[PDB]
Amino acid sequence: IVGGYTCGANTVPYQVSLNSGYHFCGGSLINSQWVVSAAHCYKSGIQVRLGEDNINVVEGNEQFISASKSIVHPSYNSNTLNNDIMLIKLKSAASLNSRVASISLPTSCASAGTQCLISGWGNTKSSGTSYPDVLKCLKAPILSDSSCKSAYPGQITSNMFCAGYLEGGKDSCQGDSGGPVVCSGKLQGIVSWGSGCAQKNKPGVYTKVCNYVSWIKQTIASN
Ligand SMILES: N=C(N)c1ccc(O)c(Oc2cc(C(=O)O)cc(Oc3cccc(-c4ncc[nH]4)c3)n2)c1
Ligand SMILES: [Ca+2]
Ligand SMILES: [Ca+2]
Repeated sequence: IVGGYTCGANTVPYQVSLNSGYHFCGGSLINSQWVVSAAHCYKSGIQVRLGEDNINVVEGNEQFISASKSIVHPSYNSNTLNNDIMLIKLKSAASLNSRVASISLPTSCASAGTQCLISGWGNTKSSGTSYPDVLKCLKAPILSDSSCKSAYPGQITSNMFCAGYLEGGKDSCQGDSGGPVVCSGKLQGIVSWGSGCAQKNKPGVYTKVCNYVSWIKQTIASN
């Protein structure tokens, strides 16, 4: 996250860190046994870290649980990043408390202009590299589809939305992938891709969650 602020320990209780010996992607807890992340974050041997603030310090409210099953969306296309969403089932149920909570699925899509909260442990520099140890937050509006498509001709599908600022300076970035985009209390997006970070006229691109609720609900119920 570029140009955001320190969230504060456990202010985003549904935020998950995917670890394979190090942090490599964010995720969202949707219930005691399931996590939603981006398909491009798929790896074998994932450990889900819940209740995290500083990812390099054991602060006391963490739960570390291995993944038993990973399910990449059936139509995920690694070339276009169309349908960039995956579900991760935990080995054992997480213990929900004030620091570890689930986020609800939307009952409808959100309008352009709606303010969202994006969070992650990704790079905080526009051009350069600096990774934070603590969770970073950013408030950003969903952009009109026409501005999204104008920034990335021929690359935006109906399963994607842009959020951010056209003027640059504030965005998600490498390390934030798979992380939540919450608008009006519902998970509306997943950090997917971009062109650089916080660059002018290059907003962040996010998986549009509202198109996947029946797939999510049906998949979890059968696994
Ligand atoms: N500014 C952001 N909001 C943002 C969010 C997450 C990131 O990881 C990110 O940074 C990057 C970094 C690269 C890279 O170094 O190769 C690729 C990428 O997008 C890709 C990667 C792979 C494919 C594509 C692609 N294919 C066709 C459309 N887009 C884009 N995103 C930026
Ligand atoms: Ca801390
Ligand atoms: Ca920690």
